[PDB]
Amino acid sequence: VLYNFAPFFAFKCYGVSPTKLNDLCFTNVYADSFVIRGNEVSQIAPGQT
Amino acid sequence: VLYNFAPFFAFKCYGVSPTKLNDLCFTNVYADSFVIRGNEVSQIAPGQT
Amino acid sequence: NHNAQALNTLVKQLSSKFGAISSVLNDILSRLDPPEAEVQIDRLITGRL
Ligand SMILES: *[C@@H]1O[C@H](CO)[C@@H](O)[C@H](O)[C@H]1NC(C)=O
Ligand SMILES: *[C@@H]1O[C@H](CO)[C@@H](O)[C@H](O)[C@H]1NC(C)=O
Repeated sequence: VLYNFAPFFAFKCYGVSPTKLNDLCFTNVYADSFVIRGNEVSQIAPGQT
Repeated sequence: VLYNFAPFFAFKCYGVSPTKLNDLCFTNVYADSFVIRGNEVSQIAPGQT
Repeated sequence: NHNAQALNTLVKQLSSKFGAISSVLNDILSRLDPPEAEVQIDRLITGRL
């Protein structure tokens, strides 16, 4: 249902595949929300500077 | 500062990572500029026809 | 001579890229971000092993 809340094109999932997210259990989930600009979207990823 | 001059979304770097570009020295750099259309942007890459 | 030649061959094997961008770990670490660099380091590790 996350696709119904925001008009984003696709997930960018690391260590897991989005289509499998409904088959798993997690101890806790954290949703971190903010606003950046287009150039900086690539910096939201492991190993970025 | 290249992100401030043009509204491009991201680099497409081959043989190097953009975030490391500030940690390196190069003997010479070449900037080749032109205009193509959207279909042909994928042809600006090694091994393309 | 056989033992010395075996050791010399083992030493000279360190100059092989094994499909990586470079045969030097420091160059790989400097030119790439951690996630991409892990792949090249894995290739070198497999070759040397
Ligand atoms: C967002 O919440 C408002 C009320 O807070 C509601 O009227 C609106 O329909 C909601 N939109 C979506 C896409 O859920
Ligand atoms: C481009 O150069 C012009 C003058 O040649 C200047 O007025 C303008 O601010 C510059 N724009 C950028 C984004 O550097």
